[PDB]
Amino acid sequence: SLSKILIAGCGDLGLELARRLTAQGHEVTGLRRSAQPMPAGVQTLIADVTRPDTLASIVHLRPEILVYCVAASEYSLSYVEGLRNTLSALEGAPLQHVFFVSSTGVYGQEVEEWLDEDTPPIAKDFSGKRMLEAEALLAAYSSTILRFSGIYGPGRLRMIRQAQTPEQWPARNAWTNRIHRDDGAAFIAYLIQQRSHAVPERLYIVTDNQPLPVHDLLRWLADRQGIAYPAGATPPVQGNKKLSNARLLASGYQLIYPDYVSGYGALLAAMRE
Repeated sequence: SLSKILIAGCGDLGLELARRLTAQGHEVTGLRRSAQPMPAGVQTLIADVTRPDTLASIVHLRPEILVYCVAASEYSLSYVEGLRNTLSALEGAPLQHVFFVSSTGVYGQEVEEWLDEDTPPIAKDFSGKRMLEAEALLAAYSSTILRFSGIYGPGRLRMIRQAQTPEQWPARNAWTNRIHRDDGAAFIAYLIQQRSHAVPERLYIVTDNQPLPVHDLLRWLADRQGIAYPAGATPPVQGNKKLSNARLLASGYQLIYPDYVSGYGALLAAMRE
């Protein structure tokens, strides 16, 4: 039978993942907070991953797959706690794999280089350190850590809005890395479809094909929205890093939005009604 899936964390990524997995025939349940309204038709329960006493029901779901999105939502208190509590509460479930949504922010090194999963991350802030601490736990589990770059998509249109106001553009012209919400969800669904037969890797960077300096993205977005700014050189390109998605491409997954031109092209078209 198709694997039963528990998605812990029902933000936009978890909801889009649930939609795809349900369409493919899986039994999917989410774990959300009470202040998080759900769209009609999604199956969830309310619990608090930081409070073990609210997690006593989840083992009855008997998931074969856990997708844990909470630490990623938290990234955007300790993160490892919530994951530890959730795994402990699943003692007794027929759990075969854990997919953990992490962040490329764990790569705190700033380099004018391409980094990949072989590059050791040097965390430079509390969020990165907490994320690597949450990751570390999974060493004993059959698992895949997914370090997502910056998610964009419906309801994550900050770059589109910022592009409308060139006086508010950042002084530093750093590299930016992104993944569209629907590719992040579809890649996890793809790995779930593959898990039984093409065993997933323990770690992927989940990012699209084209990092770019933030000013190039802002100008491209400004150009397509009729936003005026002065012609001329952008600030020197410096800061952050470039992230390679070579391993994601080698899995056979096909990006829906290979680069910002495709993804932001679609979002501009949709927001216009």
